[PDB]
Amino acid sequence: MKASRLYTLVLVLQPQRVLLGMKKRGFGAGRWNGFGGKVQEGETIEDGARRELQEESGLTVDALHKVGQIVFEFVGEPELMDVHVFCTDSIQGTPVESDEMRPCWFQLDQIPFKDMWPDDSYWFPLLLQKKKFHGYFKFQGQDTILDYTLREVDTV
Ligand SMILES: Nc1[nH]c(=O)nc2c1ncn2[C@H]1C[C@H](O)[C@@H](COP(=O)(O)OP(=O)(O)OP(=O)(O)O)O1
Ligand code: NA
Ligand code: NA
Repeated sequence: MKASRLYTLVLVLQPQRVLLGMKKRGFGAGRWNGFGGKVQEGETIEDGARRELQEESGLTVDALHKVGQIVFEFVGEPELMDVHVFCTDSIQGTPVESDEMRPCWFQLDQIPFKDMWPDDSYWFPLLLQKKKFHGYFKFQGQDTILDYTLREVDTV
């Protein structure tokens, strides 16, 4: 069995658009993603997701709703990424560009799947339908899925 590290991912999803962030620097630059990062000691997962949304995008929110959980496994990495996925309830403020991330709105008929993590093509349609999900994806590198599971659930 493997150890897992906790991460968050937040989708700012409105009726006609979604906010994504383009990673600007380092390895993995050029891909659009939700907002999030590692959970820290002592905070709840939801509070970590709110904190990461603010640090990464400048947006604050009073509350999130949990919509999914996805485990990522990468060839050559023994540690699993356990990603807890949330959708915003309502947002305050404007998103802000940083040196690491550029936020941008996309209409929901222009979701930029080819420039997102490949797994998003599978689970983000469920998120758009207001369904909840559990997933697992094993990657070779950044682009190639070797194995995956995806299941709609009634409780995350
Ligand atoms: N396959 C994938 N599909 C996806 O949609 N999001 C993914 C993904 N793999 C990783 N992510 C997201 C999860 C999380 O929001 C982020 C990874 O977190 P990071 O390692 O950037 O966290 P931190 O910024 O806290 O890390 P530090 O560099 O230690 O500060 O990318
Ligand atoms: Na962090
Ligand atoms: Na991050």
